[PDB]
Amino acid sequence: GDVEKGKKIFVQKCAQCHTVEKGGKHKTGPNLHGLFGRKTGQAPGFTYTDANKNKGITWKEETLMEYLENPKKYIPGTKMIFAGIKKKTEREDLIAYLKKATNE
Ligand code: HEC
Repeated sequence: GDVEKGKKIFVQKCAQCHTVEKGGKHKTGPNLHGLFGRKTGQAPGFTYTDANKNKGITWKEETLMEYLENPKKYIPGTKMIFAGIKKKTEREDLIAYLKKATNE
């Protein structure tokens, strides 16, 4: 994937709702401390819907690569929406970047 690439794709589109290199808190949006890690519903104490809260999927490509296209697509029972990096190539950059971004 890419680091500086998805580093700009992330801080440009999911930066106000997904924190990874800034801290990983539930700021205006949920951080990515659950990305590529087997666990999806990180700390449900945030506001996940009735699925990501204590979900059971993962966040590699097909899991993210799918989500990224359209949030509700992976789980329309979610409570977030944003169709920005739905293209594809850049999408991958987003994942890889994050993989080591929130690995701080
Ligand atoms: C707020 C306006 C959001 C933006 C912008 C993006 N996401 Fe989102 N995402 C949001 C919420 C609130 C949730 C959790 C469900 C809920 O109802 O609270 C999510 C979920 C994800 C997930 C899965 C959750 C997990 O445990 O990992 C992923 C993988 C995810 N979001 C990715 C993602 C990306 C790549 C975004 C930018 C292209 C993005 N989200 C925007 C809130 C918001």
